[PDB]
Amino acid sequence: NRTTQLKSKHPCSVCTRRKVKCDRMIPCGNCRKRGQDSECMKSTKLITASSSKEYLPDLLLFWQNYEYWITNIGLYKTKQRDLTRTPANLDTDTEECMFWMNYLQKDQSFQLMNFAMENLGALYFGSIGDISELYLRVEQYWDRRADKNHSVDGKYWDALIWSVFTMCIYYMPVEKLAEIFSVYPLHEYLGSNKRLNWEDGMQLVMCQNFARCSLFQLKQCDFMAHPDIRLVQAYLILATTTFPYDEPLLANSLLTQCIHTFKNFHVDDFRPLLNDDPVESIAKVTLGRIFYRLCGCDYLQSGPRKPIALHTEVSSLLVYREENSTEVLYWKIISLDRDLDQYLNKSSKPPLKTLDAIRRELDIFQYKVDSLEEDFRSNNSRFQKFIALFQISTVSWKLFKMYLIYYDTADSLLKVIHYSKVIISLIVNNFHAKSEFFNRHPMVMQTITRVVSFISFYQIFVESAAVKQLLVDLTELTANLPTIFGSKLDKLVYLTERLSKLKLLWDKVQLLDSGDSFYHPVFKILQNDIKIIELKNDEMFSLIKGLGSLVPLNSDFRTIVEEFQSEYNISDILS
Amino acid sequence: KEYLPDLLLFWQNYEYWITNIGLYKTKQRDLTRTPANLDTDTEECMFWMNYLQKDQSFQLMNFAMENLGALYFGSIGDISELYLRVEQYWDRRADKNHSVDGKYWDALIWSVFTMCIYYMPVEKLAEIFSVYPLHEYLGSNKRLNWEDGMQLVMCQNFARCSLFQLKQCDFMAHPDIRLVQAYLILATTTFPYDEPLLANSLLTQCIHTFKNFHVDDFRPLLNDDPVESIAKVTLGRIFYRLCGCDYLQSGPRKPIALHREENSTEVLYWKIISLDRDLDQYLNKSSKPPLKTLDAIRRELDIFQYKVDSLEEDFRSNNSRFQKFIALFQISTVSWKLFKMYLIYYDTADSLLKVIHYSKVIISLIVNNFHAKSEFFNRHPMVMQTITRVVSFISFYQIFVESAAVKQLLVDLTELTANLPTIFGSKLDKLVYLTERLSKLKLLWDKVQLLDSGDSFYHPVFKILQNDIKIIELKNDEMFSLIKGLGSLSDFRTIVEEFQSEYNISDILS
Amino acid sequence: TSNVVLVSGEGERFTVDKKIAERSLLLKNYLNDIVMPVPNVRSSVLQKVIEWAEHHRDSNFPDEDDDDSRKSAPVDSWDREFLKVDQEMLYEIILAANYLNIKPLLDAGCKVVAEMIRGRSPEEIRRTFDFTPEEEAAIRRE
Ligand SMILES: [Zn+2]
Ligand SMILES: [Zn+2]
Repeated sequence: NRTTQLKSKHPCSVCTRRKVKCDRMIPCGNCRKRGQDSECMKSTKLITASSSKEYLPDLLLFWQNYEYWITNIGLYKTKQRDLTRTPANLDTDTEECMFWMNYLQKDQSFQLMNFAMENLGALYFGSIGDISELYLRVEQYWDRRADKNHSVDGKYWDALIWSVFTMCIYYMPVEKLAEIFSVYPLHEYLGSNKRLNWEDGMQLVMCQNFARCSLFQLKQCDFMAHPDIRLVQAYLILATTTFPYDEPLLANSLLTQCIHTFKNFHVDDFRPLLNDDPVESIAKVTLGRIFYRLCGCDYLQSGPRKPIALHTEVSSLLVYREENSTEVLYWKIISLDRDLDQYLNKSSKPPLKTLDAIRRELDIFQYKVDSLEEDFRSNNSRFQKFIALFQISTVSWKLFKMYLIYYDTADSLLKVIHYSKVIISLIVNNFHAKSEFFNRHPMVMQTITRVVSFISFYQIFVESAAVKQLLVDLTELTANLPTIFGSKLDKLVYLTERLSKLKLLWDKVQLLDSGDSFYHPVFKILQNDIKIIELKNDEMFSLIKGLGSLVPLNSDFRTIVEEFQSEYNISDILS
Repeated sequence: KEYLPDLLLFWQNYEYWITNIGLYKTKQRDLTRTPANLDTDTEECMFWMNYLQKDQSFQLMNFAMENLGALYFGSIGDISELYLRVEQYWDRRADKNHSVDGKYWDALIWSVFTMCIYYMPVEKLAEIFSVYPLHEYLGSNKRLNWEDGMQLVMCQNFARCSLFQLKQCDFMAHPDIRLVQAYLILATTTFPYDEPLLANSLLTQCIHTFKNFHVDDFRPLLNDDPVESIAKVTLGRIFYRLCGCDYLQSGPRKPIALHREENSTEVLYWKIISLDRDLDQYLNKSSKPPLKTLDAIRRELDIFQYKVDSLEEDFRSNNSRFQKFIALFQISTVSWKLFKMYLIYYDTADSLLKVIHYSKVIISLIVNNFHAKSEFFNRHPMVMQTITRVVSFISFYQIFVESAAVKQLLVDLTELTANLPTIFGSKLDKLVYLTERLSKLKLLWDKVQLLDSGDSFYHPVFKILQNDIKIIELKNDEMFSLIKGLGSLSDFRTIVEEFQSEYNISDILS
Repeated sequence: TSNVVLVSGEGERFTVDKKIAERSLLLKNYLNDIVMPVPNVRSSVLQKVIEWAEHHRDSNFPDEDDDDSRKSAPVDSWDREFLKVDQEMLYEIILAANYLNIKPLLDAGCKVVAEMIRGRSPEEIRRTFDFTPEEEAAIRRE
């Protein structure tokens, strides 16, 4: 990890006399190799202050890549498979959804819809609008049980209301859920332990079974044979739970189907023109809402398992043709997020004017989000305020992280600490009563994972007491996130725990030297993890296994590295 | 007579909407009355899999290996290796638990069985199967023989069984290349004309599963394991074949675009279809391609003409004659469209003579197949598309310019049309209707004096031809489906309405 | 109006009105969710900042983003008498304000420093020389 400090304007006269490239980092990475130190230094400016951390900037640039291939891809969006052992779908989930549709009863579903109308409005309003009219459709479902012939349109409405049922089951606090439902036939059927309560993990089980039965009804629709808007609506309902993280390539396939179903309409502009039906104008405004929510939930599933970008012509450098209602300003945040995080796997540096424009838009959005009033009893407006302020917090954090890494501006690190405390405050303030489920949105999982990973990585190398107390705060916070993140939460724990052990390997072994670059086991393990996951996401092996009978057959420094990889493997972040 | 060039320019647009989009690529629907398959074809595919037996399937594979090579070589190459999989099929029949990969292999071999049932001539097809349990099950007329339509019925039911196995795989959850292989088997039959939007959905699944691999260049390298080189050459095959089947399904219901010995013939096919794209990128656009472009297309067309004339054959190697047939038919079709665009955009001297010449060439190529052991050569869909384009432009040019050679040519086309094989079924019938409609459209041009406004002209044939385009463009918008999905939301005119009341256009749509 | 609490880098607890403390945009974003810490700031510097903010609590400075277009506009006499200190205190003022995101004080302080720059003697600028020692002599030739 190349050494650096105090960039030293000219190339030095030693490297020019011998006609080689001149790494200008004082004195050189080359003159220090030979032992010619007094020649390169002693011309002018004999000002030395050996800070003994010249391995830091390339380490921080390595953090970009480590964030990109661990925290983003390899924990959420990666799934190895075995085609020779995954059982065939012979039942086609007929018995499964038969039982889990005999379970749900009528007044229970009405109470679910009551809770949905009360407390979840800022999710489904951007998609479908009014929910109480949808009560009628619920009526029609409960009107149409024992019949033997069903329309395509009717099963589409049934799939939409089951997706809304899934959103209800996901976001419900455990006390009301324990009021409404019963427990005992689920343990009569499934076969788990006969004391597993709703806080024990049955909530996630029932949520995933309801999402599966929604997809079962969409399969009864022959949904690839009839393009209609209800597939897009059922997906955008399901794309606020953790179903974008259970079966991520299934989510990518359904999202491609929804991209095709939207682009079928050949609608380019959304503003109603002067000479149309009012029904046509209402339809095109509803289409504009659904298109912006689709662009959001499309950006949040990027990567190497989903190549088709929707993302047509959208930017904010120096979209504007819209009304800033709620969804366009929800989009603009994520557009600025994209404009920051396009530089993870790149190798160039974004200039000053870009980040200054991002800072100015950040100020404008802070002003016109804090410039809204509401009703205190209006719970939905408070939750929308929570979402908007959490997103603007996350964007500010990533902004000053990129300032810190690429340029290290004035007091950047303490600004990172400041916004980290703000994010901690926004979750701890919601730890109180009646606003508990507000911590169940997936963006808090994203932002908490990014924060705890950068703080552990920066903990390992440079120490300060504020950073250490901040890490204690992050560990305390991660110890009490809600259980509906489930197993995903556990693996985040493991990652931070691994980094704690990687602090000890920085201590018990001295940093080596080679005059130019440094050598240490931690660097090799760090750059052994990215290589293992980039091996795990090259699909050539499944291609060769699928084409037919072509079957593929292929100092104590090294001992320390292999011992640590033997004890703390990276491949337990998969499943 | 100044009305000719703008009418010729109208022919481009009328060809683009009526012939290509309307007759093939348009299917209206009723989401309120369409029965949702709660059975999910379980009884149906259960019966059509309990029927088929073992040695019958081996005879199907024997006919496939001997007489079908120039289609499945572009996708899967050798097929005798696949015989082993067939064994595994009957080795894995009565089991109780299964896998994912074995089901993918079963889907591939069922698609190959669909192609075998499709291109089999009627004699051996009658030699293999019975007819009696088919009418024990379905219950139609006992006299319905295989040429009567049961061939098409069994073809479509085997296509349905193959898609049923792909839906048992949960194929959106395990993206493997055998989806692309099963689709490029099935996309050679007329299964992309029974269910066009289902085929578009499957094709978008194929484009997704292809770009899941992230392979740009296919050139092998010295520093690679040769297994990788085998895989990259196979993927180059499947990429160019899938881009060809992309270009066969353009239009408004598929908006996600893609752009030694026999591999040179694959490059030949792709360059043919790419020159076809370079020609037919001018239909719905209002642009006129200049003379330099047409001259370059003509010179390259001469080069490929020389190269296809530089090919070879053998009378016992029936696959070689079939390959020669396909290549020569493609080069003739692209030649005809080139000189048709000559005639329409610029009207060079003896453009019409070249149109008549290549028309006679196409007629000879189709008629010469009427001998023994050469029937099924006609059952490939490119001749259906080409016959539709040719007979429509011959009738349209017949109505407005009259000549004895052109009239004899139209008599030849109409005589040729009623002798295409039975397997196009009802689709065949609709093309006949279109020709018949144009025949009556001649008579109205006869008995009516052309009026004049001093600047533009007036005649009822103009209004009928423009109304058909506007009716089918009305049928090509999903806005009504969007509104139904969101919530619960002079004697000139008399003659025109009489003719439209008698000969409606809605018979050409499904 | 309840008052708010700032903490300097030296541990001092300052208390000030909300409507003057909302001149700093960091405090605005912080309280639109009370003690907020402000490190890297000497206590005299933070007291100078709070004095300058209480002096201009009803002023009007242009604009939000027409800034370097409308600037230059000359600075008032009270602020130039206010910033008439030694230079280390001045750089501490500027760095503390750039932490606190107060742009008009930043422009005033930068105009002061640029006034010190644009205006030096010729004898000042004949110093501190370019990583070529031998070519410097060719420059020092004339
Ligand atoms: Zn040098
Ligand atoms: Zn040097």
